[PDB]
Amino acid sequence: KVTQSSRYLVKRTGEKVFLECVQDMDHENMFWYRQDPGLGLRLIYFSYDVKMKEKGDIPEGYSVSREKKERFSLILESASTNQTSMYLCASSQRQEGDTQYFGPGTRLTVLEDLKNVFPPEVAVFEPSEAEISHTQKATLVCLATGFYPDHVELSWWVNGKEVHSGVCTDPQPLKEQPALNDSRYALSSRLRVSATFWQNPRNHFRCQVQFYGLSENDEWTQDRAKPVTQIVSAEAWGRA
Amino acid sequence: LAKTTQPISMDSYEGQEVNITCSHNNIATNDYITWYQQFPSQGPRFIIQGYKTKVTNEVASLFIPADRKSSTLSLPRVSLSDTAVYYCLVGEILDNFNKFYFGSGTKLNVKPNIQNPDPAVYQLRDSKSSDKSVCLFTDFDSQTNVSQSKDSDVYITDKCVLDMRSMDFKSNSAVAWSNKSDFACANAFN
Repeated sequence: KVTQSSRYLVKRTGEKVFLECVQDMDHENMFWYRQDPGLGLRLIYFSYDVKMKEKGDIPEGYSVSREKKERFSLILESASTNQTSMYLCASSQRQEGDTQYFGPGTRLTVLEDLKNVFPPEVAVFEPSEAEISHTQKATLVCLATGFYPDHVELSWWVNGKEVHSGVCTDPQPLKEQPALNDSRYALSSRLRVSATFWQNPRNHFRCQVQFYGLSENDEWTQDRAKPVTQIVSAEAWGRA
Repeated sequence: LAKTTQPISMDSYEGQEVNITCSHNNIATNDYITWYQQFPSQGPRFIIQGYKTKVTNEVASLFIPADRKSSTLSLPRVSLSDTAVYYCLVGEILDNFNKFYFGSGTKLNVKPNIQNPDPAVYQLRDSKSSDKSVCLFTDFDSQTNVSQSKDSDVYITDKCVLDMRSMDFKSNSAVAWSNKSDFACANAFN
């Protein structure tokens, strides 16, 4: 198991940022990469053992520490917007160095300002009667709209339990204002069930959207609610 | 390491064999050929390694010609879940490992073979109030192209495949909506 300290991060330009990679397999080798569109997976820094470090292909702007064998820290002394990325760490045993086990990934978004951070609004659209009649299936659609940055995870819950069968969520969000640099985002998902299952008023359908936003240490001065990390949902009961 | 060259992207259908060729003409004596597989929203994972002879495991086969200047990853009867980036890496291994150069690899897409295409466009109303609606284009064959919106106030998603696994049923769809009421689902994907 390879752990990363955070799944999502929102940080301001100029702030000092830490990402931790942790493994308890006593692996000698640890690695930090970032992953960007069109540029693939690029090596930042690695470490062959405790207190050892060596620059990777793109070390500029980064530093690392390896005080303990289990932990490889990635350090951004002064975050910049170009460091917005997906960060992936890995580890490997010295005698099996080419077999790298990767962590789950950390999305870091660096912003000049927190003014434009927004949580999603969420809405569930009920299945078409025409679909029900024609196919005996029923597709619910969820829209998560108006969020910024692109930090959401959408899930479907039926009668309080998460479902995966019959679901498809867009891999990529759409920009609501494609010409604007800090455009808010939208994301859609579908849940398809049998028509008779939708037709039961005892069945509860929820589209649940986890947003990774601000924390208690971030300041907020606007009248609108502070866009903290939060879960926003919309729901429908079945209908006859 | 030796430099590797592979296609940027590849398309396929569920159920077929997929073959990805990697070129590495400066490979040296002590180099091995390694492939990694990276699923969406995950880091890469090791899947196969070879030297000169054919290797087969649960995930793939690796074919290596006699001159070792290229190699081919063969993925069996691919599933939708095999949509992933595949990386070809050539270099020294084990205790002599130095570093990988992942590059961008090959983006493999896997399409479903829709058994009974039944294309239709539906309109769905908001559960909260039928003030808002969305359009759903669904059940079309996998060669159907869904175009992005040329209009800034209209939103059209890429196609998405859902799997109703208990019914052995898969379907394509795309969603479209607009911040205007006059928006007609009839022409939305047209």
